[PDB]
Amino acid sequence: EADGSGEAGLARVDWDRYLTAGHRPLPYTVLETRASYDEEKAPGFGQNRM
Amino acid sequence: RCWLVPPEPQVSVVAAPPHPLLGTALDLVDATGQSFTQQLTPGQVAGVFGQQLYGTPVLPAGARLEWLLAAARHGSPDSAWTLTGIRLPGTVSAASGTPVALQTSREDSGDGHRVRAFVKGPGTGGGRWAERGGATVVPAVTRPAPDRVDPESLPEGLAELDVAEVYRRLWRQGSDYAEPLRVLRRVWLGGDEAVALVGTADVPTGPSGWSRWAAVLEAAVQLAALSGSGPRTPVSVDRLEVSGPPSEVVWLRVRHGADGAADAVVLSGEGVRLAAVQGLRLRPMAGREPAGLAEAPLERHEVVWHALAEDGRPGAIGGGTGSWLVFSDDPERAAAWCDELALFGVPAVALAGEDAEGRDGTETVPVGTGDPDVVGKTFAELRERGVTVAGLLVHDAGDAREPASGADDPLDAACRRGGRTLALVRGFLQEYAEQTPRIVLCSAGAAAGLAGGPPHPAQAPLTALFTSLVWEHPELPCAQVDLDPAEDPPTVVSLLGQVMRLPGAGRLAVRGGRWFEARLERRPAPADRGERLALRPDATYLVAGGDTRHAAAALE
Amino acid sequence: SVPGGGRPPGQALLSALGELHTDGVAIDWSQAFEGRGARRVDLPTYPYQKVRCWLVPPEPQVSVVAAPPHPLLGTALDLVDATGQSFTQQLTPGQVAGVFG
Amino acid sequence: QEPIAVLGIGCRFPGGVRSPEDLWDLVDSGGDAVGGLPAGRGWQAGSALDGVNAGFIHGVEEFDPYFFGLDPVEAAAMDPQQRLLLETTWEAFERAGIDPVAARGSRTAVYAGVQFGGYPLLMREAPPPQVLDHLGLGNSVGAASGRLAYQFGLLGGAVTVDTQCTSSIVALHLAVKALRNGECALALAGGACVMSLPTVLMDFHRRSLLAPDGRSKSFAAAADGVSLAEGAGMLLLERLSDARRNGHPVMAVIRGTAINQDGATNGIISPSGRAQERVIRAALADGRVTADSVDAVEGHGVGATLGDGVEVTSLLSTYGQERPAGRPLLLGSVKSNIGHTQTVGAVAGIVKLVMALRNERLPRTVHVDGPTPHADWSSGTVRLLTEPEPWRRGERVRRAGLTCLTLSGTNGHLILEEPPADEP
Amino acid sequence: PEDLWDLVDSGGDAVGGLPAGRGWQAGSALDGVNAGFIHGVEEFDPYFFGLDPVEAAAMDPQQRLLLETTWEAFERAGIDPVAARGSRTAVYAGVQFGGYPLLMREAPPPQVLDHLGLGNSVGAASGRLAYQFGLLGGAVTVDTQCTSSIVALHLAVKALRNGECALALAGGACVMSLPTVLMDFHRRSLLAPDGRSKSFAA
Amino acid sequence: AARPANPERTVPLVLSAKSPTALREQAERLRATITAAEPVDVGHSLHTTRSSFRHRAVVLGTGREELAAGLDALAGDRTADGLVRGVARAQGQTALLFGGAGDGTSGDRPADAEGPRTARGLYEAFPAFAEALDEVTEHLAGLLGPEVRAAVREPGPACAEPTVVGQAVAFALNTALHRLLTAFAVRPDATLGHGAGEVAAA
Repeated sequence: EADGSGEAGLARVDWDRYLTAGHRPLPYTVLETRASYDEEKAPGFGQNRM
Repeated sequence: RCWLVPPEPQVSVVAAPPHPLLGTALDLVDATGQSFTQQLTPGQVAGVFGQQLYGTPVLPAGARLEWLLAAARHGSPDSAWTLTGIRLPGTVSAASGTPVALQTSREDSGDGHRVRAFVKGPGTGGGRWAERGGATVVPAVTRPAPDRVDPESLPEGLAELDVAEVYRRLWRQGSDYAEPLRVLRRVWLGGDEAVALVGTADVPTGPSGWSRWAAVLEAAVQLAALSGSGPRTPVSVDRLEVSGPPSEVVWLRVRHGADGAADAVVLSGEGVRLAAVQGLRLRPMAGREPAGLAEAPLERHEVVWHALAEDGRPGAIGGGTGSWLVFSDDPERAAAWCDELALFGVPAVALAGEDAEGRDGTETVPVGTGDPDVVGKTFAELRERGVTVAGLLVHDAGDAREPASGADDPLDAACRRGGRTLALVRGFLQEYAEQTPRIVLCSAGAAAGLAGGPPHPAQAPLTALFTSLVWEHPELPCAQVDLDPAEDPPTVVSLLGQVMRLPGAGRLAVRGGRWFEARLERRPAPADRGERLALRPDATYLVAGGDTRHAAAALE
Repeated sequence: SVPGGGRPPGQALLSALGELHTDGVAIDWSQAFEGRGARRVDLPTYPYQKVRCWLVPPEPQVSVVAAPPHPLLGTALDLVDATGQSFTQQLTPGQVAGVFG
Repeated sequence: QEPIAVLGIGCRFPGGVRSPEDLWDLVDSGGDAVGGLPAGRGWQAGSALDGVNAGFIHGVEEFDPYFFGLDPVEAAAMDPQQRLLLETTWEAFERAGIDPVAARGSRTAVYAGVQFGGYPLLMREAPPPQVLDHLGLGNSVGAASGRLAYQFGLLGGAVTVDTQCTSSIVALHLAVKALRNGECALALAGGACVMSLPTVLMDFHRRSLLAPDGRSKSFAAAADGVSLAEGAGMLLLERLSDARRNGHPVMAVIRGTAINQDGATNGIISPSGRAQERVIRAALADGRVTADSVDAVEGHGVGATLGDGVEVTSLLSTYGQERPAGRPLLLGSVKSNIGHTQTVGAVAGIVKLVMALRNERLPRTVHVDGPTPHADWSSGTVRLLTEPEPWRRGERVRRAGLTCLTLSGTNGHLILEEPPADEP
Repeated sequence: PEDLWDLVDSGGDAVGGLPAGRGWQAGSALDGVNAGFIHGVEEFDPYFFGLDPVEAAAMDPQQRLLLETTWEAFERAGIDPVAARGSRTAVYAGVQFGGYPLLMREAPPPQVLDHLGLGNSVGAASGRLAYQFGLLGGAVTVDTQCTSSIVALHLAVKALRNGECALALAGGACVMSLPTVLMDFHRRSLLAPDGRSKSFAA
Repeated sequence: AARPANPERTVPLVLSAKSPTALREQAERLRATITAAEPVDVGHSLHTTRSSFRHRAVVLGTGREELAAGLDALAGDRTADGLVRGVARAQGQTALLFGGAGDGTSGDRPADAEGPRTARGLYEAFPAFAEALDEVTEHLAGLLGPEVRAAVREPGPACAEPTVVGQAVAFALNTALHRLLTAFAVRPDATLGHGAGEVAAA
């Protein structure tokens, strides 16, 4: 930890409780992954026939 | 015939499954009391243990109460049951992915019909089997019950609640429930009693038969827990009485009429009596410890600055629907950014603190006079002119106050900025917050770990003021953009572009050309390094500034 | 800006196209390779970013006896309140003729 | 374009059918074979199969080890599917008129459709060591094509094929191509499907895919679901020119074949429809036949509510544009009488058409209460055979097609013709 | 191919120890057995092929290796897999039933149980390749034990000569998800005690 | 091959991946090949033997040492000259802006000669431009006489000035660049022409 460590800590924390505790109506990009993006998926192998 | 297996008998019994908490009945030859055993594998445990406390799976209190009733009735045709003296010590839990062994026994006391039922939970290594409940059983209840009570008479004195807020109140008490135990459908509560509607309470083996009582009794615990505050869990019941399997709909009444205890009754869709409970106590286990129970390991948590190399292109400012206010330590910088925004048709207004001269036609604000009233009385005047605001830019000069004043003190350099910027941020929001404006706190040399030299300690009040907004005025978008303290600042359209791509809030930095974003991320923390460590013996140590409780452990 | 850029004149157009190709346009690079002596050569294949996918959790690294139970004595029970130890076993019909010799 | 001759068919099918003549009586009488779960198999299935009905072979648990030179322990260790192939193959030779001893040392090829039957999983205890030695080869999918070649002393290539329900038409296609390439003198082609375990019934019942009465109501407006069944069958094939040189009897002539995949894209284009329209065109072109000359098609017709409509549409997109005046395409499916029959779904259809050509009549499709509304019958160029119709030898060569489909995406088609039938 | 050439030309052997990380429960029954295993066959990248990680758990390791090895065979053939879609390419895969569902020590979760069928049926392997790569030619699976690869090539060569297809993709897979093939050859003493096939040696 | 000699013209090297990490590992793999094979053969291969995924990068350079320095910059994830990065979105949405000659007289006029003096260099770099520029210049020479060939060969401040020579050269160079971009498979969904350039936009 000689350099590049920054604001750094050691604790038992559950961050998914932390952002859902109190209330919060919009994202906060320090705790949460920034955004979704445009892509699509196949219907599955057999499933379109059944 | 040529087959691996000989033919099965042409007639056989229906072979209905054993109740999942009590399992196979053992057949010891000489034994007086009957006993039963079950193993739950890592795939079964999370199915029966449908409640979580602080993330760890736990056996619901209604399921412990039904486990004792299922163990009580085992060999008997009787449809009416009385359980008394019920005690339920501790929390039954299993760390995710771990086996559980369960055991139970019936001892006939010889006191007429009186049977004692016990329930026991697992141990390994230095651990051994431990008690997790007990009750006394009598059959043949042999007393009448009331005539039909109208369910539509029950809610008339009481306020209705949203079932979404009922389960949110429970989440703020450490408790979450899987779908088979989310059985409430309407709730009414007020003063010292409550009533509710319970659906088909269909636990595993419970879409028909007696097992449905596990969820109907758990609904009584959810309701009894709803009236108090702080974490609490059932410890005792002094009577439970049940007649028959419970109907597809039932009505619950729960009352807090005693000295710190609850009583309850259950009625059918017809208004007929099904069950009653007396002396349901949660209070002797109010405030039991979460720190010995939570699933999370000890870890190292660090803020990492990641490059926005993917997709870091500024985009467009959302039109001139409201002005941008620019406030700066330097009137020339405030003017330069207002002139830059004007070229794009985004309307802008320049402001300065009144210890700076009005050199270039800015508005001037009494900032430094640390009262939100005089700064508010300034920002209010622009609303009386008819100014609408889309957002505010706040800009800070960095270390330049040191050579400009000719004296050094970093604690004074911090404390001078805090009060000035608090007066600005409050004095703005008190006049415009209904418009949902955007705030940008553009520090310089505040962000650690990145290039641009060591961060200036005097900038720390800006990061504190940013993070204080995010949890206190959550309707407002805001962002911190920490500039390099030595390079020329980027074009103001580059700031507002990469800022307006944030919904909600975030921390950003610029060093050379690149944009960076702060994320908080986690890695394992080997405490066994300290178990291997020895402090060097030929030395003094100082432990400083603590209270007694920390000092004793530090010295230990 | 398409014709305008850095000192080597071709890098202006290739950088302006490279940004459009990056942003989404299906640009055909073949004009940059025309007339030049271009051959095909072999290359590395795609680097997959793998994770575990299996129906069963990985085996515990603990040594144990392969089949310890004695045929007649069987498995020891752990009834908590018991005054003395007990053991029980089932023999299935193929095992019965194996033990009863 | 050498025509390939069916010299003999052996089969085992639901409802005690042991020959082509037994199948003919069951279809010409308009019966159905679907019934209750098999007694005397070792099944410990609970309430999960209550009300399930399917086309079982009664007595599949019984065999005659000494006739085939096996010890009874080896005969007990074998997958039931290998035992039905071995019994059905000897019956195929006996109808073809070949002495099975005179077939030894021959360049006969074997192409078998078989899928892993699960048979060793019936065991509760670990088996005795004398069974444990024999279990390996006796339950392997590849060994199923090898035991036939060992028992009859055949020297040609031996292959086991799996493509779900199309396994018999794929096996038959590779045999037709092996004979046309001159790889072999005769080719033996077919398959087996026997449910030693209940798991396929449960996996379809858990999803409510099975029809509630267990009937495949082929092309009918009711179209409740699918219907599973057992079966085995073998066809013996030779080049028509070599069959005429030797004087072996020809039952029907296979004229051309094709297999294709329905691929993958948006279902809006009907990928499964487009694939069938190409597989029919390919099968006609391989045999050098023309789409006006086919009289009837033995369709896949499983009874899936949207699945039958795509087939009928593909036939209207293909045969239904080129009919002679007053000669509409006759359509039906044997899968209405005996259920689906899984890997042998193509053999069941060939037995029906061979018997139809012999008796000069086409059988009625059972349970056709009314044509499905998911296709436009208004051209009149295709019609379901709701009553039997005569099909006499004459100036127009009698030809018929077969279609077989499956959910892995394989589709296929065959064209069949009359024997040349010169006067004695 | 270059790794195989480096191994073969450097004169190495690749037989080794029984794989950990697979869920095996084998006791002394394989003590001292040596054989050649694919390490990391329990690892895969579901997102590249468009699979949810629940289907990647249900799939037979043999179907996973063919689907990875097919993309690799196309990339070295110099044919873009996006240019292969809609082609008359045939698929001929040598595969055998791998036993994989029989590792489960406890009943499956309710989602994975509805994927297991087409995840493990042998005839699904040819169809799944034709689905992923959009290939319209025939798709068959063959079993003839050890010679399944020459049977696949023979049928593919004869298909290309007859004009059935424009390309053919031919090969196989073999992954020992269960110990039982090692155990039975060890019980019958068919295995070499050092695990080496000394191909024509005294 | 009788393979020709050339000067060190720039090579565009394209990489793509389905997530950010796979791009950086692909740059680590490629560094050994570009430092051994010739760069024009490596670049020509990646344009045709690999698919176009959602995450993309372009590396530009005149020779092996520069291309290796750019690929190392991608591998460490640090910005450098001649490297471009991004995430593609499938929508077309492209338009093209065209200008007349004379607006360059408003200010910084020498830069609107230096742009054309830079653009003249494209006549040696790209074959489609030289054909399109001749095919327009030899056509304008019929209306205006011989000077248009000399002017196109020496695009001075006339290209920035309201003049017949200036307007002829501006129409020539814009027509030639349009035929260049439409040879690189860009296809404009709209065009907009400022002032006297409207004929070129049309």
